[PDB]
Amino acid sequence: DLQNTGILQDLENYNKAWNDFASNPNENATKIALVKASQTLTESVNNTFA
Amino acid sequence: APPFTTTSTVQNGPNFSFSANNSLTIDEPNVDIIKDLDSMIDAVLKGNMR
Amino acid sequence: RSSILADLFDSQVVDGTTEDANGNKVNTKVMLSMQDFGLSLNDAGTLSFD
Amino acid sequence: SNSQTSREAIAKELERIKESIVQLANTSVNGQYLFAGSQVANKPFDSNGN
Repeated sequence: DLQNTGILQDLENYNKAWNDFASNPNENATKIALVKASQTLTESVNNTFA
Repeated sequence: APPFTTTSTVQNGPNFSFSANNSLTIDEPNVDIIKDLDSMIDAVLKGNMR
Repeated sequence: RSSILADLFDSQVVDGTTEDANGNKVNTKVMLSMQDFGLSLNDAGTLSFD
Repeated sequence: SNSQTSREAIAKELERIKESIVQLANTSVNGQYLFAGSQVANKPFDSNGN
């Protein structure tokens, strides 16, 4: 976790994007940025597996 | 039915009313701001204090 | 300020089965007030006088 | 003082009161019509109290 590993940080800022999503769901980018942070999260689970 | 006396002769009333020649109420917990406002304008235009 | 806004133009009422002021035909109640005793309102929640 | 012109005049404040209240009700801060129930993200009202 030199740089707390991406997945745990992907989750973190992803959850930051969540509170942002609470700021304005009508701001679709909150979804997209939120979605992206998980995308790194999930794909990072995927690469570690490999 | 008659006859009656100065002592009030009483007899139990109805279950329901649905439309009525209603008495005039000015007191209620409730509120309807806009319908009130326009109604008071009606009083003002012709000048209803009574 | 809200408290003062209650009292700003205290008044007395006049009555009679008579002709309310014909000037563009008011209809509500006859009064004299601190809007009339030399003093008056201006829009800032402020007073005006002569 | 409430001549019918005055009674209309004084009314014409109420519409502005009505207009303002409608404005602030429909206020789309951060996109949300801040008070469409909890569904603040879409039209809460019209001018006529609907």
